[PDB]
Amino acid sequence: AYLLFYTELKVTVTVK
Amino acid sequence: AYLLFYTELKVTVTVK
Amino acid sequence: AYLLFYTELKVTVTVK
Amino acid sequence: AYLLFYTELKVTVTVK
Amino acid sequence: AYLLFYTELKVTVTVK
Amino acid sequence: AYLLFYTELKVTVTVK
Amino acid sequence: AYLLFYTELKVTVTVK
Amino acid sequence: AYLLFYTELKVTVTVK
Repeated sequence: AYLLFYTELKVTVTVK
Repeated sequence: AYLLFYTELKVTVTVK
Repeated sequence: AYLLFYTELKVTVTVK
Repeated sequence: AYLLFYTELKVTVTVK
Repeated sequence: AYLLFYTELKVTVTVK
Repeated sequence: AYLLFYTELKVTVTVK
Repeated sequence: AYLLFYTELKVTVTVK
Repeated sequence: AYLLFYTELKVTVTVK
């Protein structure tokens, strides 16, 4: 699985 | 799943 | 310095 | 300073 | 599982 | 699950 | 500088 | 500055 970082100043960190 | 960071000076990192 | 994680589903990561 | 995550499948992590 | 960081200036973060 | 950081100058990052 | 992870279930993340 | 991850099963995390 990959860790994915979705930035908006903050970051959402998900695992797919 | 999300990685969740729970801070207290230290951080607990969990995967949900 | 500390890395500080401020959570709101997302996380702001700062260095102090 | 903020840690900034710039995603392209990979992530560039910078400190500003 | 391990988190694995594969660097190229950027990093791919996988979970195995 | 928790992310666990095991330090030796380097860090091993595991998910339990 | 190094990022240093000091674990106690939680982790303190410092920059030296 | 960049955070750089140098892997050997473990990772050294530096800031340049």
